[PDB]
Amino acid sequence: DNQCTVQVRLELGHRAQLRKKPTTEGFTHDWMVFVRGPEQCDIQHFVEKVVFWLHDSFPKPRRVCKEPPYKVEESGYAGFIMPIEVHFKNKEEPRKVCFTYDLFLNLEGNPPVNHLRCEKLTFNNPTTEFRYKLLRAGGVMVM
Ligand SMILES: O=C(NCc1ccc(CN2CCCC2)cc1)N1CCN(C(=O)c2cccs2)CC1
Repeated sequence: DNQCTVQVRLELGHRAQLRKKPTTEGFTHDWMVFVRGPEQCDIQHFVEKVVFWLHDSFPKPRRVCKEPPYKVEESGYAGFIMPIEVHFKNKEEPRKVCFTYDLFLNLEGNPPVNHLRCEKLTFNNPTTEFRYKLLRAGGVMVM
């Protein structure tokens, strides 16, 4: 008599623009990648940390945000595939979800890049504890 499914939403995104002039290092672009909730949700209730796995070419390429904003700001010269791990305040499975984020840059004279990726997470029969956190964050029951 106690089955329940709770949906929460995540937004992954990034912005990238051509620097007026390259940096010293010949970095041509500024970019920013993030994880956030939709308007008026606090994903920090169920998200323990977000880990952004930058290209090997970056120093300390494992970037952790343990609280909002969940984001990395950098300059560089090339797009790459970025693993993003979102770790949950969950005692049981699933403990985290792993995205493969396409961090692409604007070439030539293309406008700046401003992309959003909307992810719907479905938790089947979460524990009492974690269920609270999902709801506190503005998660929704699906019966
Ligand atoms: O833009 C960068 N690298 C991105 C990259 C490099 C090479 C490749 C290989 N791609 C294969 C197809 C074309 C390029 C992917 C991504 N970085 C890495 C180098 N870099 C830096 O060394 C630093 C920044 C701040 C402190 S040190 C920052 C800029």
